[PDB]
Amino acid sequence: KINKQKIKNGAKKALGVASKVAPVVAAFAR
Repeated sequence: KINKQKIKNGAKKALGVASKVAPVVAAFAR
């Protein structure tokens, strides 16, 4: 009962969402 597609989803947006946080902290920090 475990969704294995999820594991790519979160891994794919781990890069996607990382680009939703990295450029922002680059504004929050400097």
